[PDB]
Amino acid sequence: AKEAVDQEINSAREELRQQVAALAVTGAEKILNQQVDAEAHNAMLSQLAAKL
Amino acid sequence: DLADAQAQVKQELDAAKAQAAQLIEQANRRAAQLIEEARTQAAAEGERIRQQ
Repeated sequence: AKEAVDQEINSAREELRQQVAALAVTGAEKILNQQVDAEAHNAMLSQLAAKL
Repeated sequence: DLADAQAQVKQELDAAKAQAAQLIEQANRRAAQLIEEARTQAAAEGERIRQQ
């Protein structure tokens, strides 16, 4: 019985993180969408070429 | 001759007494697992206490 209780506690403890991360990524998606920096486009392609 | 035959009856009576012994052995041995099952349920009762 006690082990079952512990497992349920752990299940909730991990589960919450999933919706938290989903909210975080949705916010990140919104921020990137509002980001309209083709300057960053140029910078990052140059960065890769340097890594290339 | 008759008295000699008569002693033999006593042995049969003793055998019957021994036979009863098995009756009591079984009957009270049953009670052990009776208790076992009943307070096994009591363990289940601690369990749904834990579930509450």
